Amino acid sequence: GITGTWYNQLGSTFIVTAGADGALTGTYESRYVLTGRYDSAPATDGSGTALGWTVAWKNNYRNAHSATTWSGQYVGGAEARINTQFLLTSGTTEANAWKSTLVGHDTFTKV
Amino acid sequence: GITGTWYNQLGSTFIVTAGADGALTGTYESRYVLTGRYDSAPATDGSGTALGWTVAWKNNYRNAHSATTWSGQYVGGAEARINTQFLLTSGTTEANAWKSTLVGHDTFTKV
Amino acid sequence: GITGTWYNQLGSTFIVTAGADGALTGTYESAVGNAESRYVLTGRYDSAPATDGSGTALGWTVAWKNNYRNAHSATTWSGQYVGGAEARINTQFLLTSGTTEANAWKSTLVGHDTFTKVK
Amino acid sequence: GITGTWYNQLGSTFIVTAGADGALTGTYENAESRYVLTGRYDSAPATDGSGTALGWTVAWKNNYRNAHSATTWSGQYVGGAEARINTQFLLTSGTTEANAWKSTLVGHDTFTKV
Repeated sequence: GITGTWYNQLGSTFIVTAGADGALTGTYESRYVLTGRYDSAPATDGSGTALGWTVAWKNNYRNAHSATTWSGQYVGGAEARINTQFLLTSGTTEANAWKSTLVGHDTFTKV
Repeated sequence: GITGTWYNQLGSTFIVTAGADGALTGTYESRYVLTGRYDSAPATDGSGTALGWTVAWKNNYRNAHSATTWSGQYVGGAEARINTQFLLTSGTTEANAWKSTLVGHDTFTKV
Repeated sequence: GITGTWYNQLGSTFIVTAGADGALTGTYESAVGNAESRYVLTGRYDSAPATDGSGTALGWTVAWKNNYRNAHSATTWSGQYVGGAEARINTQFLLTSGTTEANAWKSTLVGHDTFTKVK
Repeated sequence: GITGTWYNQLGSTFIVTAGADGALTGTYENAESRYVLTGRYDSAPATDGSGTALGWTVAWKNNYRNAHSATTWSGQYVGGAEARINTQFLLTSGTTEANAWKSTLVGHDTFTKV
């Protein structure tokens, strides 16, 4: 139930393919390459499915010298969702290294 | 460069290949598949190179039902360093989700 | 505006007073974790925030020791108050447990809490 | 072992007093660089060699300056010769709703008696 199109509440879109080898591949909409990993054999006791992915914010058109990683879980059901916390790291000089990383969270629905 | 064998303070071992257009692939070590991305065209001003990667903690011997993502930057220097912050998420029930995610930091060197 | 009784989405209660010195004092009751009854909190807040529609930065700490139990840990919430039709305090938290050096790598939990004046 | 003066490696200092029941009060630092702190610590920690859980907050406003922000530090004290306080922090800035997603920085810092 992870494969498909997911939306957060701020207009972002990601299209992911969940591989039988536990790979997560896809696109984060401009448009960037996404890549990560998920638990391909989760428990069936009500627990969600742990997963994570990364996007580096460079494509053919632009480059923000930064990258975001999302760490969370997939919860299936009537209203399937992916609940995440993220770290967004920017390339800084070592003087500014303490202020390099933002932390936040985001929920995705199949909306 | 980024490509190489890296070690953290706790003795972990991280083997990466940095690809031509932003891919990170390799193994984390009990050896697990990692995947990520990096800024393939960083600043020329002394800024570091932003990157991130994910490991899902299942292999052909163990499954902890959890995933860790690392977000950081590569600093090229006399000692080349990769400085990160990580999020380790565990599959929980949604009543336990509040204690699902650990946060910490890690520094890798080629030594 | 911050002074009042606040509840999170889990049923916990946050009774606080915002003083004029930027101080925050009060009591926290958690609905989850190793805890029971009330614990003391203290923190700080921006007593003169920007006029441009931004919110009010604040933070506080609870050490989870009271007369009923000791979880050997503390939590800090960091966030901002947003005054509006639906007044709300949005935070992120760090919960640190005392550990030995060996497991300090797993001493800290991070999550996010939203508080509202209506339960 | 907590009461006193602590230093990080980026040229910052805090002076704390740890009161008998888990209170922490002090200053984070010239006058224009001085700010008030307050937090709590576990006043009856385990004797198993585990550290002492603590946390504190500084809002970045004093009599001269206002950064419209607050940092909370969450961590543990470890006694001994190299007495250390190991923390992770969260630094939140007041933003607009639109930019709340970029309001909070996360990082780590270590404090020593020397």
